Amino acid sequence: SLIGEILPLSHIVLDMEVGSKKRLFEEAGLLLERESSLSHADVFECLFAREKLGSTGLGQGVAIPHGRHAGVKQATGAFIRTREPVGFDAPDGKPVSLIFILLVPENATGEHLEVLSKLAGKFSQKSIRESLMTVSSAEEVRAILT
Repeated sequence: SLIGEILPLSHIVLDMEVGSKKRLFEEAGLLLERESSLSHADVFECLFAREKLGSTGLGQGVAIPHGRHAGVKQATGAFIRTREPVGFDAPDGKPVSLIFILLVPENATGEHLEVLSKLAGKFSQKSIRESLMTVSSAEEVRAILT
């Protein structure tokens, strides 16, 4: 529901050429920059402070990098489809091509676990991951993710 107001078409990338996970994270800071009240450097540190604890990869080419910060007052996200898979240090050893990033304010945690939990559910389905890997438009991506 709120996933829709959090993922506009302007926050979706369909064919990003990226070589490293570090690179992927830098590009994310840029996408979520300022519209989150934070500089891309701060958005980056926030996502990496968490990735530090361990890979946010869910297994099977999917991942959900995320972070919280007192400066964020409204949840915001983005979706990335890589041209080539990226070594994500995932739980099953396979690289990732589908990345959903989420930046949340530091307040309504419980509600956030909901968004993450629901998303993971969608990603656990083979046919959903297969669609996200073939659809041509960003609108199709949104339709599937919602």
